[PDB]
Amino acid sequence: RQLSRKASVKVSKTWS
Amino acid sequence: RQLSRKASVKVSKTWS
Amino acid sequence: EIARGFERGLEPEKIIGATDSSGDLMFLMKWKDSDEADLVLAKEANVKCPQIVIAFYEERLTWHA
Amino acid sequence: ARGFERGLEPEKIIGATDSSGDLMFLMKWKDSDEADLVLAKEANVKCPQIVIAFYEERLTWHA
Amino acid sequence: EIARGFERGLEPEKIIGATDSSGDLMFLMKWKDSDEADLVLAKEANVKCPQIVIAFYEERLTWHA
Amino acid sequence: EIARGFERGLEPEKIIGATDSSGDLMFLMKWKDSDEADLVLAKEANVKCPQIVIAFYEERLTWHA
Ligand SMILES: *C(=O)c1ccc2c(c1)C(=O)OC21c2ccc(O)cc2Oc2cc(O)ccc21
Ligand SMILES: *C(=O)c1ccc2c(c1)C(=O)OC21c2ccc(O)cc2Oc2cc(O)ccc21
Repeated sequence: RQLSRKASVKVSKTWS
Repeated sequence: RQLSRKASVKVSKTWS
Repeated sequence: EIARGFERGLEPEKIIGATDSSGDLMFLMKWKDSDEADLVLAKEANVKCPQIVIAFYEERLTWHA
Repeated sequence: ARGFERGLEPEKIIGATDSSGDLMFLMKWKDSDEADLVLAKEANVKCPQIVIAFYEERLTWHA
Repeated sequence: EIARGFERGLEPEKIIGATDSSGDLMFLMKWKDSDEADLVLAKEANVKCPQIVIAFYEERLTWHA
Repeated sequence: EIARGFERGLEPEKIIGATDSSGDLMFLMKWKDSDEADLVLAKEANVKCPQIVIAFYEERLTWHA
């Protein structure tokens, strides 16, 4: 029930 | 019609 | 409209798919001794054929890390 | 004197595991705070609506 | 015939949620001076309101190792 | 010595990573028909090539477990 659930953009610190 | 896809129930043992 | 869903009065055989695209969860229900499947509201299927829904989910178990 | 045998009304399932060799639910019971495990097949028969509630939330569609 | 969507023709304010449960990713788009929010295909919002999409992502970004 | 950055005048191909390290957000931009990638300010990439920016964030959107 992913809507109504906060979404994250997962970004790497080292590389891509 | 497109929602006719995999349909998995996600279950984890991370408790215990 | 005229002849849809559970009203067709057949006994449900198995759930062949599911979708929440409307806004409520629905199962694509295949019925016994028919070969055109239609949609039912999950709330209804949960109360009317509880073992079919439990059986539907049981096949689809996945394990997360 | 454990398990489903205590005769409490089940409240909700909080996790599941088959590592015992059978599918098991962690059942929280109404008006008790010691939760224990139940056999999945038994829960299906005794509290199908609790099981549905547990599975229903975890539904996803994969590629 | 009631076809509310990106076609509702109102101006977008911000993206308030997102879901890809159907095979395609969709944003729950909030419109200006309306309180009916609906889904739009992401590929359209990417092309029609690119800064609204980018604004949604920049808030919500996190770092993994 | 300013002879580098967006001034390199190449067409942006894709974003390789991002960092809050200099205190401001920057994308490591790979340029088309070259394999020397350098850093670009985020606020410029949003305005100059928003489709490259959006593609980078989109590939990384999640709801977890
Ligand atoms: C929405 O219906 C839904 C269903 C299942 C899961 C989510 C949303 C979610 O974000 O977490 C999921 C979940 C729930 C319970 C559990 O025990 C494990 C998981 O694992 C999981 C894994 C992935 O990749 C996505 C979602 C979920
Ligand atoms: C494909 O599986 C599929 C599933 C659900 C729906 C469609 C395609 C579609 O365009 O109509 C959806 C649907 C189906 C049954 C029903 O009773 C209602 C709806 O409502 C609906 C609403 C929106 O916004 C999109 C899709 C569907």
